[PDB]
Amino acid sequence: SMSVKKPKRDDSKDLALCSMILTEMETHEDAWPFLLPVNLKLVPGYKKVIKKPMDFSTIREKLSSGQYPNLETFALDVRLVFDNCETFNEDDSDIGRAGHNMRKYFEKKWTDTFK
Repeated sequence: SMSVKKPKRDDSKDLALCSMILTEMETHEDAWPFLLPVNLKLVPGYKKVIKKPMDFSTIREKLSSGQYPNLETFALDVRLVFDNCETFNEDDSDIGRAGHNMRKYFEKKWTDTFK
């Protein structure tokens, strides 16, 4: 509350460390469905169904231009990429499996870097 604060967690390396995580997600062999925005002209149903499209290149641009206020808003966009994937793709598909694999890979790196 006013003039009553928990001890200050060092957040000075968060930007660099989110960048490293994102680099590792970008270079994973199963990243290919997620590297670029879904083409809304060429994929029937995507525009109407997925209210907030997100992909790795859009996260990279937001990160590089100071559009993440803190590490949690960064995690929320990464998770959105996988939530969107699950909304649109069957579990038993190459893309559906890719999204599950990448979500796992992310959540471990997130826990190990920050928890």
